Amino acid sequence: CLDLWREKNDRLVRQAKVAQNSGLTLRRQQLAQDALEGLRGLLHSLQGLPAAVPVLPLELTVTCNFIILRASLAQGFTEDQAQDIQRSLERVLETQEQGLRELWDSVLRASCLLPELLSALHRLVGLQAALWLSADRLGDLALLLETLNGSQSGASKDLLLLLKTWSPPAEELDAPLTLQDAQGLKDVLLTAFAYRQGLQELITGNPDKALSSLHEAASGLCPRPVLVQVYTALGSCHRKMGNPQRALLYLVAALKEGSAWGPPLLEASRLYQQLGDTTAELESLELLVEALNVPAPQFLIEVELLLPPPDLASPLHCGTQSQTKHILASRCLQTGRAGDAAEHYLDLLALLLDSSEPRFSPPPSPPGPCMPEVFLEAAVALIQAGRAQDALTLCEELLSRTPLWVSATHLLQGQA
Amino acid sequence: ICATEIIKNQLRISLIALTRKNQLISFQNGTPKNVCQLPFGDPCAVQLMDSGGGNLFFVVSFISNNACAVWKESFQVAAKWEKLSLVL
Amino acid sequence: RRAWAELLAGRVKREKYNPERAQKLKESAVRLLRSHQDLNALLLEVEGPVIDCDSSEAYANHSSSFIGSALQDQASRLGVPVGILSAGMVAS
Repeated sequence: CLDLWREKNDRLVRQAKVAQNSGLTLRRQQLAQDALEGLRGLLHSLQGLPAAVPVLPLELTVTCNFIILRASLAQGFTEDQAQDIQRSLERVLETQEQGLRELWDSVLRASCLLPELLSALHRLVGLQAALWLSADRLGDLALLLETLNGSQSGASKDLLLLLKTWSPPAEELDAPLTLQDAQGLKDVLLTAFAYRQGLQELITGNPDKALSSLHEAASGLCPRPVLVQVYTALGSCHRKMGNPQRALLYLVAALKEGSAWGPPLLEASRLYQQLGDTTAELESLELLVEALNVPAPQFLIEVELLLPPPDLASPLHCGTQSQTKHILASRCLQTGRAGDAAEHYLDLLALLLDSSEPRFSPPPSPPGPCMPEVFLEAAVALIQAGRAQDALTLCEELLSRTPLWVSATHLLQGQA
Repeated sequence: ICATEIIKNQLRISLIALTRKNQLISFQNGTPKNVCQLPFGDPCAVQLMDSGGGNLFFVVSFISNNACAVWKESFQVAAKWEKLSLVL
Repeated sequence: RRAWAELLAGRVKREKYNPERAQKLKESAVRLLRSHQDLNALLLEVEGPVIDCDSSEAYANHSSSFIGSALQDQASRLGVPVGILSAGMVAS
């Protein structure tokens, strides 16, 4: 019977890998979702027996494959998988209740009794820690890994020491297959955690602690999109320290290795603003405008799972062509090239109003300046250019479509 | 039981079982294949409905006065009625 | 309405970049990041407070191979390619 279940497991793993390598956008997802429901059913068949010491090695391996494949396809975790892990652990305990923390404590004591399933448990710890690192539970993560290693390592409240100290136990001998293994997960953990620690310390204003963790990103698994982002992040660090020539190094490296050169050209615009190189700043933003016109996953836990979405305050925030064309025209108008600024503003405003047919140009939300303020900046640029009739038409249009902005409308209408 | 064949003195039965754990199982020579998971708790009995060309259903009753019709071919819930004083 | 007709802009709507335009863009971006680059400032940042005299250390010798190894050492420290050090020092 274990024979058949094991075979089924192996078959499905191999099917998944085949879809991973080969296949179209459609056929890939087809075979994946097929293997997925195979694994579900197998889980349920195994979940239909009492305990079974010899089954757990599979159950844990299979739930691992299930979680991995589920998460990979969804391109994110959920809490369903938390409860899947909870179920498997309840099962491990039932062999020999409250919450994940006590469960794990009792489970890892029951592992120091030496049931030979550690190569799965450690994998499962990897997966648990991936959930808690996506859901920001870093204190409980620390506690789990402290319990895993000697609790003598209790004061080591650094994760990025515990995660290195954490040793997967075997070479993973002839057991059931897997889409991933303890080390292949630990190596994603170290890089994702260190990357996140780095970005937090940067935004929080310690670009002296950052450089340590942002080099620990590149010294271990680092898919090349993870390295581009590590380099923009170091450009930011050095600009904040007052070393613009070193920041330029890392941003040039990010330009070269990346197919994603938004976050570096933005860091460059901020750098030329810091120095005063305003012509260069406006050229870097022109190139960013041109860069945001131009635009695959794996059935396996990558590192682009365990990153957050960027904050607005982060160096890795890039807006839309529209948001950034406004930054260009704003930053052009403050500098005093009203002609260029006005040209940019009309090519902005047409993109927002004349756009009914094409895909809708991105519109600023609460953080973004209100539409009428944009009409006002446009009319001001127009006036500075000496395009008074066009400023009049703008203001007339605004008032025809619809306070301070009205009084100001009349003001600019006058100056026109 | 669904079917009985006789290879030698021994013999070979395809038999459906169901469990405390809300599961429905197929067997061929005691080879478990095609497990389903039932919605409701504490199933009681199962009967078989033919209903045309190949649309064979196992109709499961429960002590909870409710009942499922799961496919054969794909051990997979097709309907889940409730309160069901009786089933025929 | 005449106001609108005068406002109605044109080369506003633009779509996708030919994949050679992406490389041209990135080329011009790296060109720009290096043009505003300076080595003197780098030597003041990484090393604490440039001529052949700097790399050769106070008129030691004038041997071509010796000066080559000095440029290698300097470039190893700064993480800059040896070419750009050579260029900067020679132009100075």
